[PDB]
Amino acid sequence: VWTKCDSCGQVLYRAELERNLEVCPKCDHHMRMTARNRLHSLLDEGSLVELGSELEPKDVLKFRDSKKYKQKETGEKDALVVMKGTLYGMPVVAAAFEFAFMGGSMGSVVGARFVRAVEQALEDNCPLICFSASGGARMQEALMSLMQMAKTSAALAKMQERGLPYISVLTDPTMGGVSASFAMLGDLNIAEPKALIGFAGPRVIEQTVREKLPPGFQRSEFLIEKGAIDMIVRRPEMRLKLASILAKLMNLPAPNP
Amino acid sequence: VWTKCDSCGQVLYRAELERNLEVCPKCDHHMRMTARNRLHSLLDEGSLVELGSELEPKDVLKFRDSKKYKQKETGEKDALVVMKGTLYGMPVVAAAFEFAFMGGSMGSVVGARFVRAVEQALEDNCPLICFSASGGARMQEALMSLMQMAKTSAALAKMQERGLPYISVLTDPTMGGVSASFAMLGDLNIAEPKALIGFAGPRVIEQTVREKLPPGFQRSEFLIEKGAIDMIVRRPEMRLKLASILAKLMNLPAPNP
Amino acid sequence: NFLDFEQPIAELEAKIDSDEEVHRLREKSVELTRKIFADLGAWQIAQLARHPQRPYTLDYVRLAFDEFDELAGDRAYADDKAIVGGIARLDGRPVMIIGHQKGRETKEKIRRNFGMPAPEGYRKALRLMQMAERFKMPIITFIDTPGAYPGVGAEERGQSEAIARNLREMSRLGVPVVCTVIGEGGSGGALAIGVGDKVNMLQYSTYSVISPEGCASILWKSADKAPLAAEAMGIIRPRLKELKLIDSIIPEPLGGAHRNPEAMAASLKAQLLADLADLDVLSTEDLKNRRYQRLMSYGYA
Amino acid sequence: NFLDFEQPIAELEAKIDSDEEVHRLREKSVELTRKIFADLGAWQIAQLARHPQRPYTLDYVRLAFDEFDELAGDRAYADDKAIVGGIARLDGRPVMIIGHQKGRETKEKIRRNFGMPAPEGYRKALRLMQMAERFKMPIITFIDTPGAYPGVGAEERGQSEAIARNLREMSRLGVPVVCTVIGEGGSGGALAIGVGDKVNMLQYSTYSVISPEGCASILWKSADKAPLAAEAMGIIRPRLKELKLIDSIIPEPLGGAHRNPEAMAASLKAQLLADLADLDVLSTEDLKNRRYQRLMSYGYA
Ligand SMILES: [Zn+2]
Ligand SMILES: [Zn+2]
Repeated sequence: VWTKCDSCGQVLYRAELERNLEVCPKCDHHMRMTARNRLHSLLDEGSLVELGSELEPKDVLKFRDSKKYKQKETGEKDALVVMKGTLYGMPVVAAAFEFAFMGGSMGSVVGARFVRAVEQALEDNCPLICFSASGGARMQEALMSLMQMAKTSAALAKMQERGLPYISVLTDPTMGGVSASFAMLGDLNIAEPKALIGFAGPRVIEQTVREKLPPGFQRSEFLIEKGAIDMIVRRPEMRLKLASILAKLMNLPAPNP
Repeated sequence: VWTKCDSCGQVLYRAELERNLEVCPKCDHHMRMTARNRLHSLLDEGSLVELGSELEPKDVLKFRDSKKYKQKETGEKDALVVMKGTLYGMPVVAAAFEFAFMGGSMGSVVGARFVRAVEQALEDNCPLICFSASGGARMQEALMSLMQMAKTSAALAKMQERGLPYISVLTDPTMGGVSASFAMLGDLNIAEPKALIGFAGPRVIEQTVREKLPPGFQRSEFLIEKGAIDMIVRRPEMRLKLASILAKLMNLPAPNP
Repeated sequence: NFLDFEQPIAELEAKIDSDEEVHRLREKSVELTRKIFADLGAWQIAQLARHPQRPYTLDYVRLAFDEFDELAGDRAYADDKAIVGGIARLDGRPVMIIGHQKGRETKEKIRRNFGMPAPEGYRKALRLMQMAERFKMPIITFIDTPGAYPGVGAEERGQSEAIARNLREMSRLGVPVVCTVIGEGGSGGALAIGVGDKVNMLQYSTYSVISPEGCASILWKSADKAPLAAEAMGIIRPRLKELKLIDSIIPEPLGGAHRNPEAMAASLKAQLLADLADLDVLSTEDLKNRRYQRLMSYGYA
Repeated sequence: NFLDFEQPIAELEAKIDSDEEVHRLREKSVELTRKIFADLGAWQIAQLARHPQRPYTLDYVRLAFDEFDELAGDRAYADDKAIVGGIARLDGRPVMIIGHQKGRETKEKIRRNFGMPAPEGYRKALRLMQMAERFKMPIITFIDTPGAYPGVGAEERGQSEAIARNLREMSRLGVPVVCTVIGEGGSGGALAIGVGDKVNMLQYSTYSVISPEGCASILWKSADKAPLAAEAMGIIRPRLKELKLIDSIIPEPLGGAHRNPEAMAASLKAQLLADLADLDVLSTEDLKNRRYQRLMSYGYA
């Protein structure tokens, strides 16, 4: 139960990366943080009520492998996980990607579930928060995946004309399809430290201009300077901060730290 | 009555620069074109009905010279000249700057008269067109001049939520205050060939970066490539073109060339 | 010029050089060019879509619309040449036309990034859809792009946000929007102007969440095995229609749209007129609701 | 540090070094610093406005507001450092704060173009006023800039359109907007965020359609003769109020806001509260109408 750190090596006791939310205490480097866990570390205590759980995929194209590549290593339906709940006594919907699930690839379920969060947060008339981590759209579902962008973004539109605050939290990594959809349409775009965010992966991007990619290129710190991000909040602070901001946008009283 | 051309020298018979609208036939170079004349060369025949003529200035600050620098060389009240009328049988308001008048400087009257055009075009419920030529705001009226920007732009807002097309025609030159106000808030921004448009004059701009200013810098052709201009229409063609575009925006039948 | 497997049709073109009545042996030309196309494989189709002689945006603009004034710029950075847009009439009716402009020749292709736009192009594209709405005008877009230009400035300039902001704003558009994939429907860079009420797709055009070559070299560790991906994903016209994904499939001339752009224009110009009219029986309120509804349905959940 | 004519006050600062009760000779310090300021000329005033120790946006942000989260970027190009903006509370009430941030030291001044913003700064400024409205929030701006950054990229990037688009959008804003010139109200680059319902101006701040030096060297073919221009145009606090131009003149501590920022905050923070409350008795409909009305009245025609 003694894990090693991605970029640092500093051995660490698992129980430690707990009150430190899957974060390196010696390098501050944020690491893989489960979709269901995140939602917990955000929403208050007990309040967690899962939404869109009655949603499961299916191969409608008979792709290569597909049905088999599509649940034992995540015990989850699809890359996204919506969850109703509260933040400091504030009613608020949430949703997060499981980058372990094929790459947090967006496709059918991911889009549907997301929409749910919006539908839920719409009638309840409360804020929506989404933690994003993906590598693109689920090719296995082709144009179905693509359309998700237009949909999730179309819904987010209702959310907005209603006056309800939606905060997108871009986490390392958030690329392609999601990056270029609801993951960037937040009222407040917040990126976790040193995250990798962009539309095209550095890979393809690179073998294009056939040269060296600028320093930092696509990292929270790079983006924030190109004005694509409102601010960069660290994970532990995230909980309260989100409540803090949201609280102001909602005119509600500031949370009790 | 045989005038010479600004940048070309090709001697020309005055009567010639008539059906050629103050334009060089050998260099196509557009030249100084009177504010009252322009309005004529646009609006149909006879339809011309002047607006805001019952508007004259006054020095309320006792500036240096002022009252004396402020009508014998233009036979006009202020740099702008509003005029109601029609285009190919289409009801349409117009307005144009007299760069001869101190520099087409914007100040009190200029702003008031402009607003008129908007007020007029608002109840009539018809398109608004404005030919712009200025070198900034009338310093002689100080902050009064400045405020004009916020006003004219504030009115243009009504114009827009109403759904009425406003076309700003930027002509050489349109700088500072006007450039950075209603002269750039048009639904369609149209610049006459090789015009000089910008916020800060090349003069000041230059003695800043203390270097050489790029080629073309601030010319219709430069701007159009930085996306600040929708298109660059030549003067003679201007009349019909304006009617053509406007006609489509207004759903009316295309003018009869 | 002539594509690959169109060879025998190209060779048969040796008629102009030519009893004397035999000049009508081209009856066989009409066949062949008929049987050759009858059994085309998925991958083969995408090649016609990418065909070097295929009509681009401006072609239809000149073939089916009149009084076309092209508007430029996004008001903040530049005038993307990979995006063409402007106000024209469609049988009198003014319309806002927006589309990917590739370019016949290798020089124009360069001047217009082979129709791959930069964020400043979608920003222009939207500014125009917005001007349309403002003047109770219809919006007609022509999709044909390898995808959104992937680059440094593109990213540094918000290629993501640019695209996203369009998917959002387009759905809320308060006028009819007919979208036609006249060529290559590439990724969300094509989707950035494909959120319409009616979404037709020409007979040989394609559409995908990623190019075949890529998808190929990602789930087959092989570039050349792209054709395999093409048939896997379902990038072909019908393959999609069989899933409520596209509204209608506009057909091309015999042997491809390149074989006769004047007829293709006819077919297309017609189809538009159809949709762009059985849509005016709708109230703005209904229109948008219809769209939002059609939008949530995409997929199987 | 210490300004020009404040010298004798600076020299009198030699008290800290110091019967033993004489320590209250500073009664004379309080005078002098009282009589010196009683007769200040127009030009002399602008110097205090530009005073090196004068409080900037962030100073009041920290002195009068709490829970201030600074938002960054315009979503398309960059995050202008000459513009500071973000969500904070004003006695519990969340507010959207936007202002010119110069910077004490010559290094910060560089990092923030001495508070002269680029078009990408107004685009950010507006994005925030827009987020305010979206969340039925008030907007409080602090004006203090030599003017809009004049440059190549600025122009190439729409410094004109950027400013204009703000003057338009700000007028239509559907919430209360209190604008205070805490320093140098320069040109339309300051006006780009000065279109408010209430427009207060601190006692020693200025405001003009062009800087004195310029206006000087244009209508007097002399740079140094700027002070002459300053008194000509009417760039001083009252000189303006005498023309329905500004709503109220917030007063500064004895001898300038720099002499005591904690008290200045008090005065200001108060004034805001005043306006930002005798404005909530208004309906959105009325509010905007009031504004539009106050907007058309500017001038004498
Ligand atoms: Zn570490
Ligand atoms: Zn000439």
